[PDB]
Amino acid sequence: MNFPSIFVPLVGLVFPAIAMASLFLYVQKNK
Amino acid sequence: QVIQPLNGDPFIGGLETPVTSSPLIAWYLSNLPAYRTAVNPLLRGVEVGLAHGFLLVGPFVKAGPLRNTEYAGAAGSLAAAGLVVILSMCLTMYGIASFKEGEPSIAPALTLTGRKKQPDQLQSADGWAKFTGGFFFGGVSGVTWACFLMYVLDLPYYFK
Amino acid sequence: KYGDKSVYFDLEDIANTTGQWDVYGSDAPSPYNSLQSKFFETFAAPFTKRGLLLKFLILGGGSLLTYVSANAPQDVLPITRGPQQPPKLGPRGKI
Amino acid sequence: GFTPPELDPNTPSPIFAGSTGGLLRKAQVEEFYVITWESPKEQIFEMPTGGAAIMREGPNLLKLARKEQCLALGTRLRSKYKIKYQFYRVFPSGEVQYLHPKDGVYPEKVNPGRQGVGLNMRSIGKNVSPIEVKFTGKQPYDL
Amino acid sequence: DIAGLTPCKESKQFAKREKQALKKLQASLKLYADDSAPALAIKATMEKTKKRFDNYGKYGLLCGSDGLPHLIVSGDQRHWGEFITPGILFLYIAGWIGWVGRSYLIAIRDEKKPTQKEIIIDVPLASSLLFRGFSWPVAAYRELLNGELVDNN
Amino acid sequence: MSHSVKIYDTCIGCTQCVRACPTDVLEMIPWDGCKAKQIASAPRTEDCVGCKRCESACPTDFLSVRVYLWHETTRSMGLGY
Amino acid sequence: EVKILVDRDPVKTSFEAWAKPGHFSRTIAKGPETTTWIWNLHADAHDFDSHTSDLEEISRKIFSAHFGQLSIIFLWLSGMYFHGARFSNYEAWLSDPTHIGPSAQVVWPIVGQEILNGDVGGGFRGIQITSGFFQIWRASGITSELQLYCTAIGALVFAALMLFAGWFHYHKAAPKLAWFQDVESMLNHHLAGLLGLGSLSWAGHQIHVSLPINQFLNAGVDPKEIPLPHELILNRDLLAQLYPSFAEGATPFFTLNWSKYADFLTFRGGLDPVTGGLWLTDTAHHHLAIAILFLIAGHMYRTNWGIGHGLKDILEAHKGPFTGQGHKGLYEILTTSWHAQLALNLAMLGSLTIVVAHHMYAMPPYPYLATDYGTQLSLFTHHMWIGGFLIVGAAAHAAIFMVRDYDPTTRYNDLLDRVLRHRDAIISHLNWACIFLGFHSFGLYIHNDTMSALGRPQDMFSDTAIQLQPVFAQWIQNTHALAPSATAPGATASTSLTWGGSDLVAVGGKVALLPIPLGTADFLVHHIHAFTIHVTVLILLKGVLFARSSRLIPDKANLGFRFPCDGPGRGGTCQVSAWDHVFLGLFWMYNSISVVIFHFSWKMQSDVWGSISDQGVVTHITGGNFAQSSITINGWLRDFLWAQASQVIQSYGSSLSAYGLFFLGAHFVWAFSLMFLFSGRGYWQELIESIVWAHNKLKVAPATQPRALSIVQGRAVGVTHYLLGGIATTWAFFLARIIAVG
Ligand code: CLA
Ligand code: CLA
Ligand code: CLA
Ligand code: CLA
Ligand code: CLA
Ligand code: CLA
Ligand code: SF4
Ligand code: SF4
Repeated sequence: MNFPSIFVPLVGLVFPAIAMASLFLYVQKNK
Repeated sequence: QVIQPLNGDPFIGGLETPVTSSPLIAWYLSNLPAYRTAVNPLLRGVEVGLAHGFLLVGPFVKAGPLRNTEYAGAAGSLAAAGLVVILSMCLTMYGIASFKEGEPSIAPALTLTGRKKQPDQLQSADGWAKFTGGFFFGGVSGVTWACFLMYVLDLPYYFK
Repeated sequence: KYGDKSVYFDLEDIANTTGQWDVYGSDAPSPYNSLQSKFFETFAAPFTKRGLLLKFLILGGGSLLTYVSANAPQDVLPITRGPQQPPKLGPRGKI
Repeated sequence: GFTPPELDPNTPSPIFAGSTGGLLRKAQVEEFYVITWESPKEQIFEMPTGGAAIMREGPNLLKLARKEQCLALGTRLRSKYKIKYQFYRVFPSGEVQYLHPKDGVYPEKVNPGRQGVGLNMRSIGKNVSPIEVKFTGKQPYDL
Repeated sequence: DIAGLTPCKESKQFAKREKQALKKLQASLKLYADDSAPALAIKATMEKTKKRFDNYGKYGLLCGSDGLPHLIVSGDQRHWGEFITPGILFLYIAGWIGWVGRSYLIAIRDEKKPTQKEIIIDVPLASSLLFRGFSWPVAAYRELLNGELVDNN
Repeated sequence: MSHSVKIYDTCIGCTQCVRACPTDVLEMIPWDGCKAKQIASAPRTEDCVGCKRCESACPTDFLSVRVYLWHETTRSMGLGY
Repeated sequence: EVKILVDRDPVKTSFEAWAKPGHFSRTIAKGPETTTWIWNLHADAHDFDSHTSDLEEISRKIFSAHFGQLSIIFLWLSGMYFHGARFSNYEAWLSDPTHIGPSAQVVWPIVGQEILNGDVGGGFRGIQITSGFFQIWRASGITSELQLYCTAIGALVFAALMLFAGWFHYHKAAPKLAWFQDVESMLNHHLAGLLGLGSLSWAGHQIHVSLPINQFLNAGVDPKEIPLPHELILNRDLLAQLYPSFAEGATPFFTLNWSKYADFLTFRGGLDPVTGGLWLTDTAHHHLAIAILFLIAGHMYRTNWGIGHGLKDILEAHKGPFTGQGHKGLYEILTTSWHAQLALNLAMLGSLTIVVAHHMYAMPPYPYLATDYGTQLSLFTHHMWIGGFLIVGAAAHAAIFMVRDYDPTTRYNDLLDRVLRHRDAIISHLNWACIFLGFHSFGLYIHNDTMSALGRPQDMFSDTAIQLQPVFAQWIQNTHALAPSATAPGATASTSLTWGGSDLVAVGGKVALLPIPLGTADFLVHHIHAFTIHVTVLILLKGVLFARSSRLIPDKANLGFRFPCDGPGRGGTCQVSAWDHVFLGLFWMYNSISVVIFHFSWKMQSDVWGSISDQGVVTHITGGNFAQSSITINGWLRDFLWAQASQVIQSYGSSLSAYGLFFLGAHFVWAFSLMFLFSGRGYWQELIESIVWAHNKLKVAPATQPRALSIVQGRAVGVTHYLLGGIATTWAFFLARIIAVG
């Protein structure tokens, strides 16, 4: 099984998207 | 006197110019879906997504890394769809950042003449959420329609 | 009032004083067809909920990207296929 | 007992042809300042937002975005044209706060009835070292 | 032979460097007639190079493996003229300059506007104090002994 | 949530700190610790921008008016937008 | 009304003001209290607007300073003519211009510097010059060193006359204010008497002296056997043998039979095959036509007689619906402000210098100028730098006008007010244009570098790849190549050889000019040029427009034109003055001109300059690698910087070693500038405190208290050393590379 083809897009594209989305939502909060 | 103050007000940070307040330009801007306040934001989002997803396919297909291969029609189009998946996502985050559930619309309630106007539902949580969903649906529909026109139905085109 | 000559400040009317206007917004009715509007309303309903749409977009994008990258043909990406060439020696003899 | 002069909304504005340096969204969601003066002669002055305007004879009202702009314009009027000026702060709720002369007398000259705020009865070098204010919210200069 | 260095007058590489310099100068010389001014300038340069190499050989300098003289500053008495004697001369001259400047600054210190005597130098006093730095070591030593060199503020 | 402007007792009474203020933060109040019978005060530090023009005109050995930069607002950041 | 208004003996000639430094202003004449005063004494020395508020004294000081500058220029010209007479090989260069390097400076035999006397040829050893004075003197008909000596003596006399005039027109007979404000008579005299009569006199010199001497030189006649220039004036038959129309005298001119003068007044175009320069008959006809045009263009403006034009009326007659009152009020602004005139003249002179450099590289007007690659490179680079500096100074003084001389209460202009009212729109649109140009010009280079580094050469923006062809510039070149066919039938050849065709001029085995090809690389470099120019314009125009006020500092004009900051308030107000905008735009002008001169050097080395074989083939200096290598930044780093720096790093031990030393020293000065650019005054002042304590311990501290340089002075020192190092680096690199191989 080719693991780089699964984890490299996950760590370079999907995880950064999730991380900056969550951080943008948390930063712009008004509690 | 061609350049006027902004709605007769010289102390507002703007000016009235033929590029700004022409009757034809005002008509064209008012008939755009983003400035159709009385219409459902779902429909305006659908129209905006259709136009943008339709125009996004061309650059990805013609300038992609696989533009000279057999997979030029599909993969680049997929990339365009991917961009829509990104773009709507950004819109969704905007809809969570700006508007709250319990607040009403923050759109202006007046016009240039100063008459009372119902505020646009777009500047609200539900309105922007509906707009974003319509944008996503229209974007994927427009990408699919562009792929169908260029490569599935094989309509004749210059393809740049 | 605000509309009189040479005066632009009204205490009871702030929105005109501060320029809170809809410059290009039009209150005209919907130009689209009613059947078109109904079809787009019922066919875009699941994407209305913004949190659910965000979660669905993230999961679908990640799953589709992983599925495409893992199951792409070997002749599409040059990285998916190997070198298909004999390796060359180093400038000191592989060291 | 000095009473603050009330704002007159019907005050005419100086003759200006429009500039991009005027009000912005901050005037709508937040406060904006309004300067009123009395010109004894119809003359021409320089706006703090760029460009030149023509003030009209009698009372004149001008809305700007910052207090610094209002004070700079008032200083120019006082130094060059010798005009008495007062500016206020207006909120989107309609509230008006009479700002500049807090007792009707200019702040540069002494006037009885003013209270001391931020007054420290020591020399500047007698401030307490930061180690003695650590783990407490009090700052050395606030003591 | 300090630090494995051959003397410059017994070094083959030093003579080799002189040979390359003279060969390049002769190659430049071959382009002109011998009675011309550029030829005379080139010949003078060659004679200067020969004198320089002979002087460097006879001075006692130690030449390295690359054919260039290497100075020794460790204090060896055979090579006191490379660093120690020029160092003493430099220290004397620098102390002269510093003592003259300090004396001029002290002399114009108690005036109505001393700064006017800094932008515009008062030449007679400066020329009077110029030769006071000839005996700068004695004056400095005595001033240090009397506690006048330093200021206790 | 404003810059902290402090007046010390070494103030001579010169009004230059007040005249140099572009946002009307300082004013002159009566006093008895100097010949001028007046001292500076900072009641409107909420409008202080931090330009430090006031302490650029103080003629004492060190500044009798001191502006310590602190938490910044829209009127403390000089934002017209 | 336009008379000579002059007051007698306004200023007493004495050395009292020499003995007092800083006499011109009040805050400085009190004497130095700190060291900063000294720097101030060299900062307000020529700021006559701050010394006095009277325009008359300012104008008189300006006039006499101009006279002193003219005296310095004449002294420099006398020096060049003297160093071309003595210590030069001009007579040797005249016989063999294609093999003897020009030289006009020799070093003395001290400390081994005589190695700089290189074998330039012609039995001479000295420093090879690149100013192209030899080509000027050959084009002027100078064939002897006595003529150069006479010219040097005359220029010395003229420098003395200029100095005497500068003393006379300030200390003895000074013009009044109304004399300077007579702009109409000044324009008439400077268009008809300075430019028109000067062009007419130079055309007369070219017709009567330069043409026969250069004909004899190009005929192979030995220079010492050529008849003297006065012999062709006294003997009309001697000039008539070369040009038979001279047998007819001036009667064809007076009878309008000008076509009889078609032997020495020709519209030929192209270049001279014998010399590689423009035809001197073409230059004679050009200067004659220019003289006629300027002379009839100098009788336009009104004076004591009612005929003529009024500048005020002409300006007031042009007003449109968009601009309102129009150009009314500009005459009073321009006639009462020296800074506005300085801005306008500096911008125009910088643009003129830039177009001069382009037209000299494109059309060499002197014999054996194109084949002298060092002269061409030096002239182009030098005049590019001069033009950029003058263009920056234009905005630098426009800002001074806006801060000081601008007021709307009196001398109000509608156009300037409308510009200042929508300045945010201008700045934002120019900001967007700069961002768009930067992306679509430099991201293409980044894309090419990444595609080449990833092993994807088919994805780059190359000629063998995605092509960005300059169709408009190629169409212009094609149109100008066929101009003699249809559009300009009176011209034998095209205006230059840099458009197209089969034409090629080669002198002495070296290529003079070739049809320059335009491709994707030229496209990318030209859009990079546009981006850099637009950014410099953005910085300078933003400084000019916001020199008075903005949304941050509404009273910036009260702070002055040249002030450091407004404190750390509003988040920080650092470098808000227009002087700091000039200081920032200096770097961007440096960057733009550096890219321009790099483009010029590489393009002419790869596609124009080279050598011609006897068979007919052409081999260029760099082998035409600009088309494939210049599209990537790595190509510029390797094939242009690294490859061509081998001629400046290996110059040690030869006559070009001074260029290597200047290379290293310029790198050192450029690095030294970063200390002033990156630091701040407070740290240096605190260190100076400890050094002052060390000096005070030994009773050696000075009365002038040492102070660190001011914020503005620190920025000025940083930018000055930065420009000096980064310009001298290119100077040494260019000179060594183009002298060693060209
Ligand atoms: C700045 C300019 C720039 C430009 C123009 C290009 C251009 C190109 N690159 Mg390169 N690239 C750049 C910088 C640039 N690059 C940089 C900085 C890097 C990082 C090192 C790369 C690295 C890179 C990679 C890794 C790849 C490319 C590739 C490509 C292609 C794009 C493929 C695509 O998916 O995008 C298309 C995207 C679009 C949505 C285009 C949007 C533009 C629209 C059409 C604007 C039109 C404006 C409109 C007229 C305005 C008014 C509207 C009107 C209604 C008023 C294209 C040939 C691909 C390839 O190899 O092919 C050659 C690829 O794999 N590039
Ligand atoms: C670190 C992770 C990363 C990864 C995995 C990739 C991956 C890739 N790069 Mg690159 N890229 C990166 C970083 C990364 N990039 C960065 C930082 C830059 C900026 C310098 C670029 C700039 C760049 C350009 C300019 C281009 C690429 C393109 C390419 C593609 C190479 C050839 C090919 O597969 O075409 C085949 C392509 C496809 C079939 C696309 C598949 C995408 C799926 C189907 C879309 C649906 C999901 C999508 C990933 C988004 C949603 C996920 C999440 C946001 C919710 C591939 C998708 C090319 C491209 O994708 O255009 C076609 C291209 O033109 N990249
Ligand atoms: C037709 C005659 C005439 C001529 C030739 C000039 C030429 C010149 N003037 Mg102008 N000027 C004129 C009429 C004339 N002016 C009039 C009538 C006025 C008043 C309205 C002015 C007002 C004026 C001002 C205020 C200034 C000039 C300046 C200059 C110089 C700048 C150009 C330059 O340096 O190029 C280089 C040009 C030459 C060296 C070529 C030779 C010209 C010779 C040397 C000049 C002799 C011309 C003179 C007017 C006549 C002699 C008077 C007699 C009593 C001796 C240049 C010498 C500027 C300057 O540099 O002043 C020093 C300057 O500040 N002019
Ligand atoms: C936008 C259009 C425009 C443009 C492009 C220019 C461009 C030019 N003008 Mg200006 N000018 C304009 C409008 C314009 N002007 C208007 C409306 C007026 C009327 C007020 C003038 C008045 C004017 C005069 C009177 C002169 C110019 C000259 C020139 C040229 C300067 C030569 C130089 O570079 O120095 C190179 C060296 C020199 C030849 C110039 C010497 C220095 C001059 C004499 C000083 C300028 C003094 C000026 C009268 C200021 C006095 C202030 C007074 C009120 C106290 C420059 C190309 C000069 C010219 O004609 O040159 C041929 C010139 O004599 N201009
Ligand atoms: C064409 C002629 C010209 C003229 C007459 C003026 C006139 C003037 N300028 Mg302007 N200026 C010009 C061109 C011109 N400028 C250009 C081309 C630029 C762009 C660089 C500027 C940028 C500029 C600035 C930034 C400022 C002025 C200001 C001034 C005024 C005072 C000048 C001063 O006091 O310096 C007196 C002389 C010096 C300080 C000499 C400094 C040394 C220079 C920088 C070094 C040159 C290096 C040299 C080649 C290297 C040799 C090595 C060395 C060892 C010898 C005066 C009105 C000043 C102003 O008005 O202040 C309010 C000011 O702030 N100018
Ligand atoms: C050498 C590097 C450098 C760079 C890259 C920049 C960059 C820039 N400068 Mg700065 N600047 C520099 C040095 C540099 N400067 C220096 C030394 C000084 C001192 C004088 C200044 C002072 C200065 C001034 C005074 C001004 C600028 C301006 C500009 C901007 C205009 C260009 C533009 O926007 O085009 C587009 C952007 C660029 C060319 C930058 C590189 C981007 C590449 C092409 C693409 C990167 C790929 C893409 C983003 C993918 C990202 C990957 C992802 C993982 C994040 C830009 C941000 C001007 C500006 O503000 O105008 C708008 C301006 O007025 N600069
Ligand atoms: S705070 Fe400063 S300006 Fe104000 S009275 Fe004290 S010393 Fe004078
Ligand atoms: S760091 Fe220097 S330039 Fe910046 S605000 Fe402070 S004093 Fe002014």
